[PDB]
Amino acid sequence: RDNIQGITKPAIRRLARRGGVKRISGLIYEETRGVLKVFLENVIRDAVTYTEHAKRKTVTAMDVVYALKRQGRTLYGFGG
Amino acid sequence: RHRKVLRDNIQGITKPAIRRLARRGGVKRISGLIYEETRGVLKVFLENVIRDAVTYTEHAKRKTVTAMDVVYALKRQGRTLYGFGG
Amino acid sequence: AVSRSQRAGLQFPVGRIHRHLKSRTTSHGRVGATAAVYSAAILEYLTAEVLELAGNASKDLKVKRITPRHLQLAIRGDEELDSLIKATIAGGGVIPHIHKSLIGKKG
Amino acid sequence: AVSRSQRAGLQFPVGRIHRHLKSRTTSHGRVGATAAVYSAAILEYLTAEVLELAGNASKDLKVKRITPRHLQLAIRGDEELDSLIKATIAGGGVIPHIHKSLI
Amino acid sequence: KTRKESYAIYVYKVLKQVHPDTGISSKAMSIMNSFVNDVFERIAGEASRLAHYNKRSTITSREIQTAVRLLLPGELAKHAVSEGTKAVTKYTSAK
Amino acid sequence: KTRKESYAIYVYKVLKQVHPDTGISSKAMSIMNSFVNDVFERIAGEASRLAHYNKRSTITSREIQTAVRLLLPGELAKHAVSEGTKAVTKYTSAK
Amino acid sequence: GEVKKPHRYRPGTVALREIRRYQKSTELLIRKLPFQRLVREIAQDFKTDLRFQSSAVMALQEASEAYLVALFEDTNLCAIHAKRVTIMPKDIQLARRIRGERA
Amino acid sequence: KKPHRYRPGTVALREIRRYQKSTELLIRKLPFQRLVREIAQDFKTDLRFQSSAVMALQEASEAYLVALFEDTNLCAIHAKRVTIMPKDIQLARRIRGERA
DNA sequence: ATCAATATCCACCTGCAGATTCTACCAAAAGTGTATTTGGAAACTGCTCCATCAAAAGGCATGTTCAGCGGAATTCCGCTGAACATGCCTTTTGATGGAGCAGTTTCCAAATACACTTTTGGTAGAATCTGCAGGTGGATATTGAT
DNA sequence: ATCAATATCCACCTGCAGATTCTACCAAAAGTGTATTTGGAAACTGCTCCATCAAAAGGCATGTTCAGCGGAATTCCGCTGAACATGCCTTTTGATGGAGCAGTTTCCAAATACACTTTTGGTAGAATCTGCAGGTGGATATTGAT
Ligand SMILES: [Mn+2]
Ligand SMILES: [Mn+2]
Ligand SMILES: [Mn+2]
Ligand SMILES: [Mn+2]
Ligand SMILES: [Mn+2]
Ligand SMILES: [Mn+2]
Ligand SMILES: [Mn+2]
Ligand SMILES: [Mn+2]
Ligand SMILES: [Mn+2]
Ligand SMILES: [Mn+2]
Ligand SMILES: [Mn+2]
Ligand SMILES: [Mn+2]
Ligand SMILES: [Mn+2]
Ligand SMILES: [Mn+2]
Ligand SMILES: [Mn+2]
Repeated sequence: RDNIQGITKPAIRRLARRGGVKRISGLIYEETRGVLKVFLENVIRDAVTYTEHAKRKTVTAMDVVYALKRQGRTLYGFGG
Repeated sequence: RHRKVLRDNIQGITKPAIRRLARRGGVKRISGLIYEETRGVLKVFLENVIRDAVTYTEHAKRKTVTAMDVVYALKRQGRTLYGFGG
Repeated sequence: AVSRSQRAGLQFPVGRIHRHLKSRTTSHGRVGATAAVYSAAILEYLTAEVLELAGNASKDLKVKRITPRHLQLAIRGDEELDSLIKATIAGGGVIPHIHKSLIGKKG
Repeated sequence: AVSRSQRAGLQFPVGRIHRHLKSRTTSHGRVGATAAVYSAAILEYLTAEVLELAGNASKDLKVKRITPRHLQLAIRGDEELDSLIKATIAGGGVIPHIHKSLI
Repeated sequence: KTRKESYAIYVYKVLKQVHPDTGISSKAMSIMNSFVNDVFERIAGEASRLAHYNKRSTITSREIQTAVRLLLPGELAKHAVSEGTKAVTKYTSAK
Repeated sequence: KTRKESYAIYVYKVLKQVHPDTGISSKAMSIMNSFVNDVFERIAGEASRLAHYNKRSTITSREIQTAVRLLLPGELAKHAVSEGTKAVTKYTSAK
Repeated sequence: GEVKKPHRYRPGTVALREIRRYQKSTELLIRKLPFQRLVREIAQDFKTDLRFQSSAVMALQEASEAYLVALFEDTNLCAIHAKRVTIMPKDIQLARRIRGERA
Repeated sequence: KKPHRYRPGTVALREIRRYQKSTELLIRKLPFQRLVREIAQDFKTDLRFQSSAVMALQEASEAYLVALFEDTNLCAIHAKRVTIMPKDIQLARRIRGERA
């Protein structure tokens, strides 16, 4: 069992429902996973770059928050 | 010491000009309602940009809107322009 | 003593805001005497505006504490704040909404 | 007397770049000796990358001077430059393209 | 243990004048603090860009003011400016 | 005063090295001038915050490098970092 | 017939001819004076007595045509997604809702 | 025996209501934590994570995917369907400028 | 339209996680008084370029006519997702060493600052050079009737 | 498939606008050389909280079944493209007065740099407090079969 498959149909189905979606094609599950992988790669890459620069080995909430902000995806509620 | 009142200049963005813009954007067939919609969308876009440009002009206590004013206004709204400043 | 903030009739920290402005400066730049006052009044005002709407959102739910969900309700529900606050509010969810064409059985 | 640019083996102006960093400083801000050097190298390198490609395009069009149209074919044409340069390039038009379902 | 400044107590005071009998959860306060930090940053940033465009070195209340007109949507700006002029006035006239 | 700084003489030098028999129209040079200013403002900006987040007041070549890794796409970053490194090392080899 | 049926391109043929043409050129497609009046008229309704450097107006025109052209590419994707080749107001609206704009 | 079945689409509408009412996370936690750590491992080894960091990443991702499903639905509805398909997610990302 | 199976709703209830009221200590704020410093306003004014008016002519907008074919309405059928209930494997939760993240103090390599001398990019201006816009013409497509 | 009608592509060709090549100059830039200052790498460390591990919780993978969705097919009205006639208004070229922008210089209200004193927001450990998430029950609504 590959990690990305830990993001299961049921979880993907719940996200879509909160998104007001009514009926889901079967191919949607793999596509959503690719999309999440790309989103997470873009953000983690920036978080880890802030970590290394600070010479730490622990990615912190702030590193994630500054990474999200850099990408135009500002998040409130975790510092900064 | 004179005048001239500006009115309805949005009709100066004519149907042929809109069709040219759509052709460059790769559009092949255009419904009859696209033209008044495009005018409305251009008016809003220019209002937002001219509004910011004029705010920089006034802030600087000038009466002349400069290419730089437009360039900073385009930048604030995320629409960077190269060729005058940026 | 009085204090800049009290002197200006504000709850937000004028002294602190001032200090902070001296650090968002152009190498060797200065900060006007009143700039901090103005800034502090602007932050105080917006904070009041959001608490006021978040506060109504919680009273209309017969509850005493403003939550992230209340803040999400107040912000996405007001055209001007929605426009100004693009950040994701952790724990806020979305405004309920189902497209007319999905709601159905039709006839 | 060797210029800091010459000392670094660069065409882009180190002294000026150092000056500009000191003034975007931030109060008690300091600018290290080598920050301007590294900056002039990134700037000169990006500039080199864009001209290399624009120049190839002005050449496949049997022409000598690079125009905004050549800068635009070069930038939209390269995945990374396209991603890095979101600015509108005045006078560059677009990359020709027609959707298969329209033909 | 080094001090982390926050706007929490000032947010709480403003809360009290607005809904004297309402509270605010921890997670909600964290959000408000992020909101206040974010808005101050966008404002000081525009104001110093304004200063620089005009070959000036001082961030005065006039830059803060144009920055508010550039950052806030119509009504919000109308009142905010109004709240700003009002604090400066009350502060200018004092001892 | 009146004299305005430009990057045009430097862009010309670089153009001569990559395309010895190629010229550049003034419109095109204007775009290159904006492009360079834009990239520099973006790098200095990221380097400042970067320094700020780490409670540092000095912007070193180390901040510029991280700024560059955050701003450029994969491959452009590698080549730029290696050219940045090369120029620092050479520069310090004279002092 | 006598001089028989005067030649006539089928609907769509000249339109494709047009996309090829405008896609390869870079000139401004909106007439200049009328666009300058539109600018003066909107500016005036915000603050009277304003003057304009002629390049300020040229900057707004380049920005505007670059904004419209990119909006027609997105609108064209919404029409084709709907199996049409004709763009409609609903295609433009869909593109702007997804882009996060409004009006 | 007991023959009771809801019509296709009725439970689905009930789910939309329930999930738009609530605010909790919807992806199970450990699986998401594992995914994050694996993606990070390709950028740097032996990394540890503050707990609040993994949580911020999960809050950002879910807000992103939920908002992407809203635009995706708009694209399906634009094409007169009620079922979202990969081409709708694609059209939506293409217009957003994310391309992929 | 009549049941029956279930979902939904609301009044009420209580335990504990999250909030709060309390005391105290202190590095750092924040305010006052006094002295030096300087940015930028006010004023004079040189000098660019913006509004404007003039005239001439053809590129291009407007308005019409006509019919091709695209959009949208309807019909219909195969198949793909929704619903569901059986079956156990993975997540969640609460408890515990030790890894790093922070706080602290040391002390020099590095960065500021100021004085002298030198090198240079910007710019003003008469000036001789040249790439290419855009017009011309004929060779090769491309298109649409039949 | 030939074939008449246009469109397009392409390489040659040429007057000039936009470019590249000096001449003379000058404030500001940029580097050399001492003097003074200090930010933060470097080492040590205490204790938060991150990884891990056992047990208790509960959501997911699975296979069947068929309702109803998507899309293929078919029809057809009416709207949009193509072509054409007519002529207007944008473009082009030039000169003109002068509004307003921008350079230079003087001088003070406003801003900074200490020194000194006093209040305060943040943090620690604790005691008692409480809003409300989550669970009940019973009334009523909803949904789907007949
Ligand atoms: Mn809807
Ligand atoms: Mn295509
Ligand atoms: Mn008007
Ligand atoms: Mn001065
Ligand atoms: Mn006419
Ligand atoms: Mn059709
Ligand atoms: Mn250790
Ligand atoms: Mn020179
Ligand atoms: Mn040509
Ligand atoms: Mn120190
Ligand atoms: Mn159907
Ligand atoms: Mn005047
Ligand atoms: Mn206190
Ligand atoms: Mn409840
Ligand atoms: Mn019950």
